[PDB]
Amino acid sequence: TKVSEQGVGELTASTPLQEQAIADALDGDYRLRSGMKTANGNVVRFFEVMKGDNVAMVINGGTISRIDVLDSDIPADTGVKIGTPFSDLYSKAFGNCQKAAVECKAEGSQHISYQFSGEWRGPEGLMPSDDTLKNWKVSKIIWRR
Repeated sequence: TKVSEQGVGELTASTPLQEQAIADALDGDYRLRSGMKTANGNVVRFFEVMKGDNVAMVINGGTISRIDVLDSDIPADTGVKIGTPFSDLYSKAFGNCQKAAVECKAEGSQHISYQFSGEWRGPEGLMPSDDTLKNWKVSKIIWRR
């Protein structure tokens, strides 16, 4: 299982946002939980794919339109994984990255982004500088349809 342009394993833009569809798509020893939230003047459903006590993925959609991956065992097919150092991927934040954690588009991808976390430095309403960020690490991989 990897994050790719098409989704996460067999979870894709055509995957219904439904318990049995997701469970059939999933390839691992996961549990599944659900929830609802507010979006665009309505209420939408989401699923949390659970790996033990911890969220491995959040699936949003009523068909899947976003998957946040927190499971360190699922890399991006760009080779990026949870824990990848910022400085492995980017020489600077400018234009690549924005406050989500900081979120950056994967180079050459239309669908994949990485969120980074690390020690915050400076004012809270801006992206931290390049010298702080160099030591940040990937804390989430995000796919969007």
